[PDB]
Amino acid sequence: SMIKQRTLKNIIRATGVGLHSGEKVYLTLKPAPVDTGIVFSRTDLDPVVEIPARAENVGETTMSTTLVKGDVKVDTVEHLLSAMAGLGIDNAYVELSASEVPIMDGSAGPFVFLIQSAGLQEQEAAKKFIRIKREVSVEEGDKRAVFVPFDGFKVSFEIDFDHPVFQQASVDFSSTSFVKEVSRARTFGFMRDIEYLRSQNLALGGSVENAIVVDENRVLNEDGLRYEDEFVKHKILDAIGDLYLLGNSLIGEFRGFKSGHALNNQLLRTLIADKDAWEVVTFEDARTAPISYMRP
Ligand SMILES: Cc1ccc(C#Cc2ccc(C(=O)NC[C@H]3C[C@@H](NC(=O)[C@@H]4C[C@H](F)CN4)CN3C(=O)C(C)C)cc2)cc1
Ligand SMILES: [Zn+2]
Repeated sequence: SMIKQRTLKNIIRATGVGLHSGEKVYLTLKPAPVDTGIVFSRTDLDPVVEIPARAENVGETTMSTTLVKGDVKVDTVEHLLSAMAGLGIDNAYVELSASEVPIMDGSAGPFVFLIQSAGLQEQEAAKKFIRIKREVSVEEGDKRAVFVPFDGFKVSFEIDFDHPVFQQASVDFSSTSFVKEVSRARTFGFMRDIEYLRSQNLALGGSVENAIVVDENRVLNEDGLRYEDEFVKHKILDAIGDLYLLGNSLIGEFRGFKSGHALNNQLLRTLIADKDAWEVVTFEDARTAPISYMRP
């Protein structure tokens, strides 16, 4: 009845564009051995450069989560890391032909469909969990990010934009479906920012195909929103991706108050350093565990 590690049953290939780069990228997810973790490969480079998707390799947090090793980056990892967190994937190689993970439709939805179509493989090794034992809070200005002990996994988030088109949601993932209620929540941008962002080489691949485009009053996307609270649900999607840089699924609660990649990563570093606040645990019997995973 032991909760076991999971990899992919089959290879997944996808094609898309970097939100930021506007570059066409070829993506391949490969099964990986027990205790590998999630490892990105820049296969376009000779030799190939691999970066474990871990907090210590986070270099940039400016309008995406960026893994860095010397002069080499992988931009915008948080949506795919979100899908792999959501579906309980411990071990995978992520091959990219370019520096940015493809944006797809702007959500984790295409990533979860492609993975679940390929299926997952249970492996003969206990799944390791990070359990929160003490409260860990970081703040900078009016922003705030907290880990709280919780016998399960749950994410609360609040944003506070002053904009007509608005901002609080809480999700317990032993009670709520990641696939149905979170994975389809798209990234969003404001018309005002897109002009400025175009300048400082950003949003080069952005469109209504991969983002909720907002002017001063309205969503411009013809078909509108997938959820009434899509904006704050996408912040939760991002936080789940960032949390996974821990390298093991969490047993605790996350609370974001206007937090983002920068302050999320501040929290990860503080938590990792305060070893009184967390422990690695396994579950030899799934039936008594606080969390549970869909059939593989
Ligand atoms: C013709 C055309 C149409 C559309 C576009 C575009 C675009 C676009 C521009 C900027 C952004 C953008 O960074 N939004 C950030 C938003 C959403 C959310 N972050 C994420 O989703 C992260 C970062 C990446 F988005 C992926 N995970 C939080 N967030 C903000 O706080 C901004 C308001 C500053 C997102 C999309 C360009 C041209
Ligand atoms: Zn996002």
